[PDB]
Amino acid sequence: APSRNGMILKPHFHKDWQRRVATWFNQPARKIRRRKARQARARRIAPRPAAGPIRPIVRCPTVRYHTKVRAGRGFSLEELRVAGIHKKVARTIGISVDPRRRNKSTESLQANVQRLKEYRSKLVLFPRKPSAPKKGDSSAEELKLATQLTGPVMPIRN
Amino acid sequence: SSHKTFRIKRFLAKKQKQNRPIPQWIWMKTGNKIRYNSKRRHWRRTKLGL
Amino acid sequence: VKWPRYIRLQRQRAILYKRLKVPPAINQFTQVLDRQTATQLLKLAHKYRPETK
Amino acid sequence: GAYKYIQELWRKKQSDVMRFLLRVRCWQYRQLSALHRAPRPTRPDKARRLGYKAKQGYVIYRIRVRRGGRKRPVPKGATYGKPVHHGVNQLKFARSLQSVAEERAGRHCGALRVLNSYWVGEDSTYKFFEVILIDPFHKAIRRNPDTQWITKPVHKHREMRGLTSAGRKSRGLGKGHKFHHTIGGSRRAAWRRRNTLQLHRYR
Amino acid sequence: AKIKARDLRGKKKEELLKQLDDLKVELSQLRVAKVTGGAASKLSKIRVVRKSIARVLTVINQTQKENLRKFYKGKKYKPLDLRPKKTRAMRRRLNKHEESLKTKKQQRKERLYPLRKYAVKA
Amino acid sequence: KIRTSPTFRRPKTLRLRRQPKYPRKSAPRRNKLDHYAIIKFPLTTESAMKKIEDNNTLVFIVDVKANKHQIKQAVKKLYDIDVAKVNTLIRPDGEKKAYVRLAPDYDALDVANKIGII
Amino acid sequence: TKGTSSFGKRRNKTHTLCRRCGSKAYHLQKSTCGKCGYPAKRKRKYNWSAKAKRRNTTGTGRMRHLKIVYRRFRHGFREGTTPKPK
RNA sequence: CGCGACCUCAGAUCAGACGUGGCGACCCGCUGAAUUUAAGCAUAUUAGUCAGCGGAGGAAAAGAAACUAACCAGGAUUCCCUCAGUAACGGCGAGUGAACAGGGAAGAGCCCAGCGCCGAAUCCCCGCCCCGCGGCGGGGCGCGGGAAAUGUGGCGUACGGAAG
Ligand SMILES: [Mg+2]
Ligand SMILES: [Mg+2]
Ligand SMILES: [Mg+2]
Ligand SMILES: [Mg+2]
Ligand SMILES: [Mg+2]
Ligand SMILES: [Mg+2]
Ligand SMILES: [Mg+2]
Ligand SMILES: [Mg+2]
Ligand SMILES: [Mg+2]
Ligand SMILES: [Mg+2]
Ligand SMILES: [Mg+2]
Ligand SMILES: [Mg+2]
Ligand SMILES: [Mg+2]
Ligand SMILES: [Mg+2]
Ligand SMILES: [Mg+2]
Ligand SMILES: [Mg+2]
Ligand SMILES: [Mg+2]
Ligand SMILES: [Mg+2]
Ligand SMILES: [Mg+2]
Ligand SMILES: [Mg+2]
Ligand SMILES: [Mg+2]
Ligand SMILES: [Mg+2]
Ligand SMILES: [Mg+2]
Ligand SMILES: [Mg+2]
Ligand SMILES: [Zn+2]
Repeated sequence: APSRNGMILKPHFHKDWQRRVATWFNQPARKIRRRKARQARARRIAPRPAAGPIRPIVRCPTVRYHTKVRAGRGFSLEELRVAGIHKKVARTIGISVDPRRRNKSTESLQANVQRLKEYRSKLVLFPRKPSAPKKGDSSAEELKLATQLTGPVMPIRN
Repeated sequence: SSHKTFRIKRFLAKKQKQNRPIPQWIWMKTGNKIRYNSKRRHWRRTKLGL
Repeated sequence: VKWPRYIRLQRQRAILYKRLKVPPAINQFTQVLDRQTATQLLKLAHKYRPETK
Repeated sequence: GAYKYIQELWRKKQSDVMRFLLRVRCWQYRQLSALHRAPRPTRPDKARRLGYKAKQGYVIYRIRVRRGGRKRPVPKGATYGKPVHHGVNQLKFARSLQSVAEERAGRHCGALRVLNSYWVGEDSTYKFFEVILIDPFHKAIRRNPDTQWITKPVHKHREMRGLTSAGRKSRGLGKGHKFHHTIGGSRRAAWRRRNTLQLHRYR
Repeated sequence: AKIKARDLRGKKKEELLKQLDDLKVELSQLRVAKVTGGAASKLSKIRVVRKSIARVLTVINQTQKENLRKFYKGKKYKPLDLRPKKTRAMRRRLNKHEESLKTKKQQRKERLYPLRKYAVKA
Repeated sequence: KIRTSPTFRRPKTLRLRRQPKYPRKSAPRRNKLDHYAIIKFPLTTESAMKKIEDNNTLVFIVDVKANKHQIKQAVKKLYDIDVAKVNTLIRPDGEKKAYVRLAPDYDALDVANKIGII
Repeated sequence: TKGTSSFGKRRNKTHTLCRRCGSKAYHLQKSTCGKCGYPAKRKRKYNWSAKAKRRNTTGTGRMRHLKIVYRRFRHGFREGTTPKPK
């Protein structure tokens, strides 16, 4: 029995909805649990970047968003083989790889290769055994000046 | 029934010993609430199941 | 004799390979070289048996 | 290798060679009982594709499921209710006969664990299937690090949660635009995520 | 007098049974004294003798199995009593050896490509 | 071999006896129904003492898992006296009553003075 | 006749006390129980009566083993050791 | 006729292990109504809901594209905000109704069969010795027994791979 004037409307409450209701009273409990887990992970990987590995410049698809630039899944292996980083060693030293991504372009590939080289210039690789250094390795006086950075490694500006 | 089986006579033997009242020193205890045996059973009134 | 079911099953399978029109790709395994040739083949092949444990 | 030849051989099922073999095996398997142990696979290539390795502990059963649809198990007609639900005999079951064949042997051997299963023969009134099983407490698999995943207690009765290759295919499960109604874990997890109110604290 | 579990452990196997049946006899005589009408000095002692029976039988049943699981410990097949009775799922979890052992392809992968300790600059 | 009978039956095969590589239990279970905990106490009612005097017998309460042979061997081990016969019933409270009729050269009143009932 | 008169003819009992659930529902002619379903291996249990389940779920009786495993859990099922003597 | 292999198939109180049943709030597979709404009612709706059955774990399931897209392209799964009460479905009536994209939480990838190449290079069990043994394991010796060529292990799997 609708009254004089107003929207005629379709509330989706014809099902039994009170049995399936999600109350969010553990919202601050999860916002404490996540940051406790995050502090524990950031202590556990002790000099390593707290956000995780490095993730590439990508364009969005789908006409509404292609002007913008996101962080992607991982560095494409075509973008790795011309940066000189091996596809297995990248994930060890902290470079996210996905093999699924193609490279339609050349500008994006050169930007990601420049990004990988600018990253590889900045990592401080500790020796795999602390007493004896090796060739693919950083100097001893640079080891004391390492620290975890916060936020994403080389944050993507548009 | 004077032809009882052993488990039925076993059952009746326990339900007979449970019909004994409280011992009268129980209501001399400190933290006691029990005035009398309340789960008593008279053989006319309640017919025990079985 | 009322034989058990596995004996009757295998004997009736052996009879069905006689009844049914067997294709030549399976008929070709019936023709085996005779026992004067098989002993020659096995006396040659006994020379080159692989080593055991 | 011989497995490519016998794979392409078993692909030509309409041929006279494999037609003779299928009808002889179907006669034999129809004469024999409902759920018995085969000593070795009839399809040695297909068993190796699905996961079987000829080592101590993998056990192959061939079982027959009785072929046909599923009429509604109801007294005489008499499915009480509206004329939508008056269907009795042209109803079809949600899972497949191969999945039923997996779970019948998986229930008959509760100690063992159903790995996968395949097709051996058929006639008008039965399907036959060789379901291959793994004995999860044998030391030839509990000391093998790439098949000791099935010895873990998570994978008890894969055939009855529907986690095998032929039990999976009735869950509507997959990536795509064709499988929107199962994103989440299942078509029940999809339904449950969709038909709730996320009543937040603030709103 | 007051029998306790310390000094019973040094006694040998027949001496403990020779004390056991003596305590059995004393418990039976105290039951007869309970029925005929006896003093509270004995109807209190009727608990002491039962717990004395228990204190002796505990020492027999402990020393018997302390001998048995030292007899059976070098062997691969122990009886089900001597086997460790934790929960049923963890008596059939994979053990510390066969959970630890890795396939050699994964040994080559974690040999050639170990996770490195590193840090990046700001 | 000639098949005389037109039926086939299962041929009798060999089968070995249990030779286990470890016993299931570690040690045999202790006999909890022994000659002390099989006899709880003797009665001291007037219907039991009148039974003791003339009939030359003893009246005991035993637990309900005991045979008459077990009560006979138990009384002969405990009080080292021969037993003529044993009559058992189960009382309505649920525990077994035994009537140990003694040998005629053994009086019940003297062995009652021995065991403590008067 | 169907009432007070016909209530006299009842002497032969239908049920008896079962030997698994202990309740008096063991139907003598069917030889099966009404509350637990005795000769079936699985317990008779339906959740159209939560009030029939919570009469005997796990929290009802002795828990004479699960009580002990609830306090052996809180040391990680430490077994075979004894505490250090005096 | 016998003796011996193999193949199918029995028998055991044979040696050693494994499954059964319960709780079932959360999870998985199936079966699955009617009240109710449509101011009647039959399609729809309630609803893949209640009840029924099977199976678990500390989480389960899912999961590393036979994907989304149509862009200057993104890139396993799951969850949240949103798309959206939208596209759509529906006696187009009542009602029903997702996804892609974007922002976040988290983030991890991998392994066989096949094609091949290495003298089965592989695995299980029992016997003896040394160590440890209340998660039965490490080594040595067995002209000791089996499995396996009707294919075990090593390399190798779509990101290619092998050999020289
Ligand atoms: Mg109005
Ligand atoms: Mg009356
Ligand atoms: Mg309808
Ligand atoms: Mg899975
Ligand atoms: Mg399909
Ligand atoms: Mg009747
Ligand atoms: Mg049940
Ligand atoms: Mg045995
Ligand atoms: Mg169960
Ligand atoms: Mg209506
Ligand atoms: Mg109305
Ligand atoms: Mg109406
Ligand atoms: Mg529906
Ligand atoms: Mg339900
Ligand atoms: Mg559990
Ligand atoms: Mg899982
Ligand atoms: Mg892929
Ligand atoms: Mg997505
Ligand atoms: Mg209309
Ligand atoms: Mg709907
Ligand atoms: Mg999205
Ligand atoms: Mg983040
Ligand atoms: Mg491999
Ligand atoms: Mg191979
Ligand atoms: Zn019952």
